[PDB]
Amino acid sequence: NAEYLEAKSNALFLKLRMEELQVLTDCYTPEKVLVHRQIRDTLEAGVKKE
Amino acid sequence: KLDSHLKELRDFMYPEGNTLMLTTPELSGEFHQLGSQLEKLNHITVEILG
Amino acid sequence: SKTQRALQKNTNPDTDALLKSLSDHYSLELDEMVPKMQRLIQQCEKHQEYG
Repeated sequence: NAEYLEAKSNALFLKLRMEELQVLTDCYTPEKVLVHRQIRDTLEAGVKKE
Repeated sequence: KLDSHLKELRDFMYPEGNTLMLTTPELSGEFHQLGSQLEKLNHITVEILG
Repeated sequence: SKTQRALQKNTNPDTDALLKSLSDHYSLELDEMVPKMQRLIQQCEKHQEYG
């Protein structure tokens, strides 16, 4: 009973972590990462000037 | 001697006097609590996947 | 002599040895199994926060 509850806990957590990482890959495509870099560099230049 | 051995073994097997103790009460509580927490984690996992 | 022969047939395990085995088993569940379950409870709670 202890081993079964441990295995079920671990399987539920790994399923949750897998779906999070799949959303992150769907979010951050190479084209968007390039745009996010341009936005970052424009913001950092603004923060430094101010 | 027979009366003493019977009494000592009975008191160990029936600590509340009326129920045969098969599982350690502390462990039985932890099984119920882990069961409940795992049912909550399963609900959160199903909701996010939905 | 009938009673002593009946005691000798029933004596594997001896009552003191059985009480000791029962006490050792009770201690093993408290020291190893209970704190394993409590760690699994705390891990489940962290996994609910990670949700």
